[PDB]
Amino acid sequence: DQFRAIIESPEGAGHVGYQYRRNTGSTMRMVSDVLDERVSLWDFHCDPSGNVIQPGPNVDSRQYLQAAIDYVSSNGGGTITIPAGYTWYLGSYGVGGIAGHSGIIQLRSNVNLNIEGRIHLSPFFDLKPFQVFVGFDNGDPASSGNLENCHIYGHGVVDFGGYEFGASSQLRNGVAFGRSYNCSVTGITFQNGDVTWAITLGWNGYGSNCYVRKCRFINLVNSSVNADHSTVYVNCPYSGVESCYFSMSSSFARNIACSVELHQHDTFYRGSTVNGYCRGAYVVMHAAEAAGAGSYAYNMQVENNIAVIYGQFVILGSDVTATVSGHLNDVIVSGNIVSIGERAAFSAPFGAFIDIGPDNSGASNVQDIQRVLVTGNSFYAPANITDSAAITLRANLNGCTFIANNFDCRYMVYNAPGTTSPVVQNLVWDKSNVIGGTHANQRAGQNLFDMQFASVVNSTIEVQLSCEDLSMFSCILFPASCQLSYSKITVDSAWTKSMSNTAVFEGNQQAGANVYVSYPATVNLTSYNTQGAVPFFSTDTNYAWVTSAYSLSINENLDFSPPATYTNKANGQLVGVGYNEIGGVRSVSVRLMLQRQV
Amino acid sequence: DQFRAIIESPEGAGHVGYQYRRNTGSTMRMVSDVLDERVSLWDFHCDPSGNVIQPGPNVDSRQYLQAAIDYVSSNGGGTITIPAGYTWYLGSYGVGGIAGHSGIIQLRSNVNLNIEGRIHLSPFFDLKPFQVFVGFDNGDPASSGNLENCHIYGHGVVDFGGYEFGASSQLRNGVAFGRSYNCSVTGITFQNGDVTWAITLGWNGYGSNCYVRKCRFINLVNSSVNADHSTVYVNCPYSGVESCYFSMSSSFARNIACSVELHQHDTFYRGSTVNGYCRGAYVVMHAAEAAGAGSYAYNMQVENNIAVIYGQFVILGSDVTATVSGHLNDVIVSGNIVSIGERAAFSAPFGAFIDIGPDNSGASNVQDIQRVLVTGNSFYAPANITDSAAITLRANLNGCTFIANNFDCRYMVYNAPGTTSPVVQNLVWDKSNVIGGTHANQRAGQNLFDMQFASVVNSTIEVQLSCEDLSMFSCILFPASCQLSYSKITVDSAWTKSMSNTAVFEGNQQAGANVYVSYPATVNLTSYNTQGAVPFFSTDTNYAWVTSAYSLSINENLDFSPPATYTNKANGQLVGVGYNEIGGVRSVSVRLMLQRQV
Amino acid sequence: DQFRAIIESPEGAGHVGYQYRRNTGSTMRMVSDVLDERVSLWDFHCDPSGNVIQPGPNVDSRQYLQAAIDYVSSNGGGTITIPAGYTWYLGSYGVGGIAGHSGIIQLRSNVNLNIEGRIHLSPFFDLKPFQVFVGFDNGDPASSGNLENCHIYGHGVVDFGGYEFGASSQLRNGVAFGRSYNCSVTGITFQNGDVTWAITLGWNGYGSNCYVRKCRFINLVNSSVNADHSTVYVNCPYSGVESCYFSMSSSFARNIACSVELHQHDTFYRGSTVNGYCRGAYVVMHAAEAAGAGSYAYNMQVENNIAVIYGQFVILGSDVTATVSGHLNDVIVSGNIVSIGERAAFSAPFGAFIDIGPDNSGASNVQDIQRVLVTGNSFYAPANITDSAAITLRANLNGCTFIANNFDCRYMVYNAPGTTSPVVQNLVWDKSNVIGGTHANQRAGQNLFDMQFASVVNSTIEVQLSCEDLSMFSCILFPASCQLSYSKITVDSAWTKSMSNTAVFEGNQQAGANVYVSYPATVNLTSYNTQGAVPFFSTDTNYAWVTSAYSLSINENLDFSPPATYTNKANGQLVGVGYNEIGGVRSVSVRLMLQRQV
Ligand SMILES: [Cl-]
Ligand SMILES: [Cl-]
Ligand SMILES: [Cl-]
Repeated sequence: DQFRAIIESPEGAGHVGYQYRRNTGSTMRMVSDVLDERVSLWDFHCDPSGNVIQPGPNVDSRQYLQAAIDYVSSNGGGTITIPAGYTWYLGSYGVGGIAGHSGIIQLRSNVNLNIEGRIHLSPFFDLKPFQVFVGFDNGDPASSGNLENCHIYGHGVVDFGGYEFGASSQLRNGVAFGRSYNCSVTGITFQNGDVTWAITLGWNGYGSNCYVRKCRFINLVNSSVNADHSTVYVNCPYSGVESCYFSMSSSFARNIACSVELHQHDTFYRGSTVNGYCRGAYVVMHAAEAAGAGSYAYNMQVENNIAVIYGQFVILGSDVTATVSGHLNDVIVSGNIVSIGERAAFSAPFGAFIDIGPDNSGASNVQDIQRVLVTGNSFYAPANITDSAAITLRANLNGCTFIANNFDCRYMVYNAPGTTSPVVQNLVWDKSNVIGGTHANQRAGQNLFDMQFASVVNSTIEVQLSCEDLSMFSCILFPASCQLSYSKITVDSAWTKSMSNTAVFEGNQQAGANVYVSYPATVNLTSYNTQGAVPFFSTDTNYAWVTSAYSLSINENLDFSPPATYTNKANGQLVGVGYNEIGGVRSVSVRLMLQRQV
Repeated sequence: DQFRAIIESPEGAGHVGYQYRRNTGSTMRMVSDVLDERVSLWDFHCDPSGNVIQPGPNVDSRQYLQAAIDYVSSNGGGTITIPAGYTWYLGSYGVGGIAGHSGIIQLRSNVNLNIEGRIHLSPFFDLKPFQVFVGFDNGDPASSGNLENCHIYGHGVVDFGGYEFGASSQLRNGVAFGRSYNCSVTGITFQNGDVTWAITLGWNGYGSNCYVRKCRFINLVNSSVNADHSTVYVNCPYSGVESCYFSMSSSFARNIACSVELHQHDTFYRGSTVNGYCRGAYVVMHAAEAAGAGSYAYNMQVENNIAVIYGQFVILGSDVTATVSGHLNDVIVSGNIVSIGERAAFSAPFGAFIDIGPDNSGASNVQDIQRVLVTGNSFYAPANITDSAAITLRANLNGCTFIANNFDCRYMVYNAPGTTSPVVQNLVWDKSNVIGGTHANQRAGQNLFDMQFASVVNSTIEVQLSCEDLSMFSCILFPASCQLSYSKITVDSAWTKSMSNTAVFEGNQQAGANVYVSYPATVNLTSYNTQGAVPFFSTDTNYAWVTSAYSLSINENLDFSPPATYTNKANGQLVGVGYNEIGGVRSVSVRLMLQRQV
Repeated sequence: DQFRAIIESPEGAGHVGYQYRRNTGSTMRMVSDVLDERVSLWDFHCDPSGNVIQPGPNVDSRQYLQAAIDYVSSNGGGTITIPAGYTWYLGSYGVGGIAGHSGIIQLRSNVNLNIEGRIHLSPFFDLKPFQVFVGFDNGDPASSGNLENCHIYGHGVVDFGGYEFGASSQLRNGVAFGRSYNCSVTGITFQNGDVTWAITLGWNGYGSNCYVRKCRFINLVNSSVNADHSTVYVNCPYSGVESCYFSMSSSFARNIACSVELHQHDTFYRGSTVNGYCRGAYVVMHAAEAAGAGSYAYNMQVENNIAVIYGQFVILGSDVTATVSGHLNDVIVSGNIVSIGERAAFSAPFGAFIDIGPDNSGASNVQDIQRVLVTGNSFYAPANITDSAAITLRANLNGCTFIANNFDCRYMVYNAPGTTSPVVQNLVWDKSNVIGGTHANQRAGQNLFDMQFASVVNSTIEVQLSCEDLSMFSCILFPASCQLSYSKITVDSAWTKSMSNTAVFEGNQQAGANVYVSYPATVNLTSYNTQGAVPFFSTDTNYAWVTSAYSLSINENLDFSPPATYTNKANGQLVGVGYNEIGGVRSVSVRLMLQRQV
């Protein structure tokens, strides 16, 4: 039977006619033509005889998936389905350009992957480096062509097989898109591994419009060998992460894992949830990555995320090379709800909402960070966590503005004494920042705002308490080593009546010509003997810098009243005019708001 | 013709060969194999003879859809398409585990539903309870297995057929995912019903990563019989609702319908639009639902939503059982634009942006709600709506912070007199909250901040007006029954010059040792006869609590000037030193800012 | 061979049997039936003989795509795939109802387009108007039926072919959905054109639930002929744009292009990135578009966007017709990070974060704009850009509230002198707005807040500097032509000690009965000769409006002290009681905070 032979052969479908819904106005097609409108891994997952091979732990599907990608690429692109209901194992490295990146699969432009099933790494990869999907087409990224219009999506899973790193110097990634333009990962679960990154977008600023959306990243650090982990590394502009879920359960992740890094301009991290990580996001301009999009990381957004972390939520940085200086500016951090998870004090990296960090080599004098707006966020750390701050300011800062946040942690501004001595400019802490009381009574020997810096200039710190904490040493303290100029420092009187110290200037810095300061203090006064209007003067002479002061105490006397307001004198005394109904020298102790130029 | 018989039989496609795009490197497949890569309801919507049955109002498609789900489940999962261009009717209950939930269809793990057509409930369900899709596999949820990786998506519709409830005690749901992990509904329109919920995620904290995105919910309450409605009920952590649309047209919905409830930690409600509902979202930790994820609802986000409602936007709550206490903390409500739709005063539940509500049995002394941040929202209620407040504070509150909102409604803080007497702690109303003027001139006999509580502690109320309203009785009023301690209460002077009362303390609570207060008042003063510096004293003796006061009035005199500032005396008089150019007893009425410890 | 003939004919697939995965419980189907579950352009892209035609620059695919849409529509809807790996060219106009709109393709209800390949306009369209996809079904939109449930999505591209406009009066659009309900565009790249709009949603308020998500719009303006461009025009309620990318490279776009317009209630623009445009979004209620959804545009959201623009970020407007008055209210602008790109001063439309604009004919006295909340945004303009303002207030304003923003540009509030004279009501500029220092030293002859208005009422301007700028003429200036009443104007003293002018009232408006003002000034005082308590009086008589004043200077004297606080006298002098330790007339120059009713 000749016709039988033709129909049963691989060309059979090309001899069965078809017309859509019997529409005589439709194209006269062959069944093969219609089936050709889709493509799956099954169309390439065959032995050399063309007989299909079933996937499984005993089968390496790499070559077949590569063949599919290669073939679809040469036809101008399309979408390859990785079928649901099966697990497809990868058990060897790819070859060519991706070899230099320990690549398994090479992605190609215009070839999308619809992962509905599961992709799983075989034991071959135990203790070895790997990059599962690689978009570079040359071992030297600088010589690589671009990856364009490559989208990975579906309800499927990329499982890294649980293998630990073999050595800390190794690198592992899920999707390394390369010099990627209009590439994305959507809907995929990345799980069960010990990797450096799950997804990297771009290369040294080369790339654009790359996005990670609605993905899950689960348990991607599992050993002490893993040197560092950032789940999504965004290294091209006009790119970002949205509506993802990141979770770690390993102890090690709490010390080394960060959910996202934003390294280029016009990048974002929004609407995501993080649990079990050390850090939320690094927002940094590394000068070594400035080739593709310039040396300025601007228009950076971290918004509307939810996190439980053990270290720092947002870490800001910038650094230089011999010929390039990195700059970070125009950043917004807003609408995030973040808490330091339960842990012993000092058992993980210092808890912080914002960290101004030193560069990779520890340099704290190379940063150019400014025009950062931190607003409308909530931060919480349990009362026992001494190492928790709204901002750990450890390197030079050229500007950061805090407005309308709620910070409930040990410190508001902090830098460790005897460590770095940052130069701080344009730090603005608005009075609308609400300071929570979880750490009330835990602050013996501590300063709420601990200004351990070389210098502070053009800065504003408006301290507003909302409950008492009589355990703290001071609300704000400037060591003698910290220069302060052209700045405004105020401590609102509410909840401070019983505090011994409110603002402390160990170098008498509040006397600066362009320092604007106000804070409460207790002052002893005596008067002359005169009946009628009579001056009261301070006993002490430590007020030569005071422009005015006013009473914060009642006067429990009938026969006299001290002045409501005071100026100073050349010798450093305060002086005001009170009233003696009857004559006599008076002596009183009063709580005063001391003011300088405000 | 033997070959003809084989080809025309159901095994025919298994005898037609195919090779993708004639690629000799591709798998030699049978047409049947390629068609097997997809599956639709048509593959199971047949009579016992295997002859296809057309769907319609006269056909019950339930058994066929169940057969499809069951079959795909046993093959490890996949996606079943519910074809476009047809309406598929359901007209009977399912059986087994879902029977205890009035279930129609039982969902199974890894089996997704791509609903492109319409699913419609037949009259069989009129006046009866139903749950359209159920993920539980046992009548007892505590004994049920988990539903994993189940996604419902598409451009289709679930139509509840418009049937009213038969009785208020009945329950109705669209998708009850059960103990659901990685389940979602995306893109679907749920419409035309009288239901309790459209979608429930999780069960008593069991579940994770469940999401409702880009769905529409239209007219899901239509009768007086419906007891309660919440469109999406989120009862598992790490789950949420994003970019949905909720609309009701029925009068009944304005009294009973809420768009979302968030019941577990790390849940969110963002970027959605609501119209015609009573309420926006309940954000509550019910102790009875604490089994799967603990008794703390933390990291709760309500952000960037748009709403027109008739009752309350966000309702906060927590309650206890005999052995479990619920806690709600670490909540952020921000970026929402909300208005109370046009309605007569008192014709719907009391209008509010935030409501601190009593539990289901009316208890107002069981709540543990704190660390709530409400910032950057806009709220509006038409001028006639007496029952409108920024916050209705009706049950115990342990903390809530308001910063940088615009509230344009009748009351800022309100609790009805003669009802509950909440214990309020850590209520912070920052001065940056802008109080709109829509209700100006409508406040006869009313207090803008009506502090009808048992006690207020560690709280801040900084009242800042932005226009005049001389109709109000006071800006803030504390009844004698309200204890006040360790708190800051201030009324800015702007727009208050002509107000008879600014802050009113009916129990003289402003005299508290740790109360920090300032507000304007008019005070009559007289002076002694002395030429030169001369004291002025208040006629009245109601100022024993005042630490200082200063003039808010000009002095229209040449021959004397009253003091700019004043202290007090033991008898409760104010006293200051003014100046008589010429002697004579003086008498003046002055507007003063009265201050205590500020 | 009869059977061969049947199988090879277009009816062949209808004679090959199939049963899903050989399941005897599945439907006995024909291969044709299964293939009929999907449909693509290939099923209609054939010559009259039914022989397929390959697409290309030489082939007009319009008629074939229209045939596909028409056919699928008549079957109750479905999704037509536009295949990947091919470019489909359109080279002629459609006919019928869409002819009046220069339409190419007519969309139909329930017919979705999955664009995976590329759609490209042929040279036929060079210099001509066109609307690529049109949802109207009648040349007269008022007589058109509705377009419902039409979704365009995929990884594909709509390329406008780079053709310039032939004339400025022409119009061009990508997708004009018409009276559109539940329509959307998702994932598509629109590129390479000179168009008026890329996408229009709704028609004069008719429509609902239309969304543009995850789309890219690249280089859609390229000539001087193009009169105006707005990429997405939202003209139906309950609709919006989310997570899109907009980029222009042409010089012309910097002068005429806007990314989005929001024209109806309950609309939004969120999470998008814009580069190279003149403007971000117009948020306007045009009375001429009030038919479908009323004359009020309320619940308008512009949130969490990132932009580099050359003109104005958000432009607010409303206008009237003979019988309809437009109103704009209940708007929120928050979480946006925006910068004016590098450009010469005055080389593009005046840089602004918010612009209150005149109507299309230049009218500035027809607007009804109120209840606008601008919070938590960051705005930056390089130092050379004189024409940069937080708000350019050029038309009547009934309310706008600014809280917790960071504005780093030349002006905070600005209107050009000698142009319009707006009536301003309910403008609130909270003290929590942080004023950046990029323009410090560039403000010679300029007023930071330049209040060039006819009148200001019920407004608040709380100026808070965060660094010095001694170049500016004043912090705030009211010309004599600007009435001011029932308003609060304050200038915080920090960074102002060396300023010659702080607040300037050229018409002495600070003396108003209901004006609440405070600002620093230098005042010369002399005293009487009296030993002991002694009055000091100002030499000048310009303080008849001052209610109190206090010292902002130290007293570098031992023998006397001036008063800490002052009142006034009828003749306009300040007066206070100081102290002469030793007698003698004293003369001092002091910096004072002058206060009126605050
Ligand atoms: Cl200084
Ligand atoms: Cl107290
Ligand atoms: Cl006035």
